[PDB]
Amino acid sequence: GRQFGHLTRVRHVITYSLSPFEQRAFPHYFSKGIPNVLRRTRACILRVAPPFVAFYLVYTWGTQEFEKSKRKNPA
Amino acid sequence: ADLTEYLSRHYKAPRMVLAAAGGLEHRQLLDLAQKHFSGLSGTYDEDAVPTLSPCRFTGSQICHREDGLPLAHVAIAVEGPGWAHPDNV
Repeated sequence: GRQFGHLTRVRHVITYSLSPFEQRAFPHYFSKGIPNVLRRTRACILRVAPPFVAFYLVYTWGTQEFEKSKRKNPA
Repeated sequence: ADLTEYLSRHYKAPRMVLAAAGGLEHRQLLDLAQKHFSGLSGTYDEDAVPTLSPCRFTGSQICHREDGLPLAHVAIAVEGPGWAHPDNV
């Protein structure tokens, strides 16, 4: 039930925009793009990766332990 | 010095027009023009005199958002042709 012209109050803010036909869709796509993804990765790796390596270690150990347990030796 | 440089470069005889309308003969308008304007570009026709160059129109938006003002102003335009063009009519 929310409409433009009724959302909120904003004062003293200028927005400059260009037409889509004046500008490139892929402005500096690799030159600026790659540096950004690396920066985004660095920012989040310590938050995202360590639970999944913790999954990976419990996976690797668990599969190994199950394999070894269904072998005998001195009996 | 900025101001006199502007005056020197721009207020030059081939670039200005003495216009009149009303109860006058053209002859006396011409007479007064030689009387009072003739010391302007008799040998002052010199320096880079002064080409305009085309202006690139864009296609773009400027939005000064001020909700403290009680009415919105909006102006919208496509690129027109210059003074010369028959398309104006």
